Amino acid sequence: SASALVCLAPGSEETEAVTTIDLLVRGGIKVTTASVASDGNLAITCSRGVKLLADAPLVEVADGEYDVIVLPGGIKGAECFRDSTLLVETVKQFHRSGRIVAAICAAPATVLVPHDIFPIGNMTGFPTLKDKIPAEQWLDKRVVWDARVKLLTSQGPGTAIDFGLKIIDLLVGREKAHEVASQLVMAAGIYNYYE
Amino acid sequence: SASALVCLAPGSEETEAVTTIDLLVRGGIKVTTASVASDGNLAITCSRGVKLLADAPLVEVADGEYDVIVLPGGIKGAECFRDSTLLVETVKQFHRSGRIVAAICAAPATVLVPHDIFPIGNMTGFPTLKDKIPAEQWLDKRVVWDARVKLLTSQGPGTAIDFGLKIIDLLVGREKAHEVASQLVMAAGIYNYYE
Ligand SMILES: [Cl-]
Ligand SMILES: [Cl-]
Ligand SMILES: [Mg+2]
Ligand SMILES: [Mg+2]
Repeated sequence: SASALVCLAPGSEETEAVTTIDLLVRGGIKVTTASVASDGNLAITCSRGVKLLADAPLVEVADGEYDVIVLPGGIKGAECFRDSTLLVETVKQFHRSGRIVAAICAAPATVLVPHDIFPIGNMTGFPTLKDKIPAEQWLDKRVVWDARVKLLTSQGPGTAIDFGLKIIDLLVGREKAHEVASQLVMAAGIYNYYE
Repeated sequence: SASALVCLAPGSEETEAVTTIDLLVRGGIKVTTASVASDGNLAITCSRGVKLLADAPLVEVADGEYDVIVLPGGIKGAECFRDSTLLVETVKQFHRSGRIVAAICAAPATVLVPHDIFPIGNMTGFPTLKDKIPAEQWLDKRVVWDARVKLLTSQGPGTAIDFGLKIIDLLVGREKAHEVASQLVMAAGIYNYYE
């Protein structure tokens, strides 16, 4: 089965993280949540106060063979990711071993740009944090998939469905992405993978 | 000053619950989460495995001064709600005291219909459970607000933003609902409270 490592830190955006996890599970992807920047503590207080329990500390799962690493946004959670040497090295290792990096909202600008992980990749993120993404790299689009570098980015809490569906499409295929989309009662405007 | 009691059970739909909580907090609404687990456990495993911590057992907060009681869906979470005499009594008390009941996905058909809490009024819910709503009550709308009985219902994980925004409208007003919506990068098919 395909698998995903979803990272969580104090201040992660809970709608982004939880919507993504839920959709991936609906897609038949095995999801492990990892606590970042918590010295092993699994209880994570998210950006609006939602409290989640992660499965494991990052240091215990970072070398697993997951197909994708997912970085939720949330201002402070993304800062924790940026300032975690283990998180940054893990992202780099996923990329160099041919796997997918997926990041939403503040995570592209806060994590990927300062560490120069994808120096010429195309990416999006939260629109009013546009200035923090190099102008030549920026696209203002609900989801961006840069197939060349296997970088998936997305914009905000309201694009979390679009983000999760594209992960499903990439790891388990279009038909499964459509099946999941069909379970949700999605808003007009969001791509449902029927075509 | 407005406040919301968001109920949680084993098997609740985590995207519905968490998206709603996040939006209400963004709207300046005080949120308390209440576990309806039969043993009072607060560490809830949701329908796709997300582990969410409730603030309090329902018995400790049911008599509180909340403007709305929120029932997330999730097949098994809604069954837990239906089968909890305290939950059902609390919903009835919110309604009889002139407060709002808000329910999404399976919660209308599983909780509200069998207990006949709203014998008259329009409601929606998850479309595969349409035949579990009395035909004279059913509408196929992303959100249904029946002000005559102060009943707010909605359809599924993908309508959680619409649902949360309508709670904001009902507790705080259109201006705040538009403010919150404007934060989210939400899809064009979701009403944004701007005219
Ligand atoms: Cl760790
Ligand atoms: Cl690059
Ligand atoms: Mg550069
Ligand atoms: Mg009847």
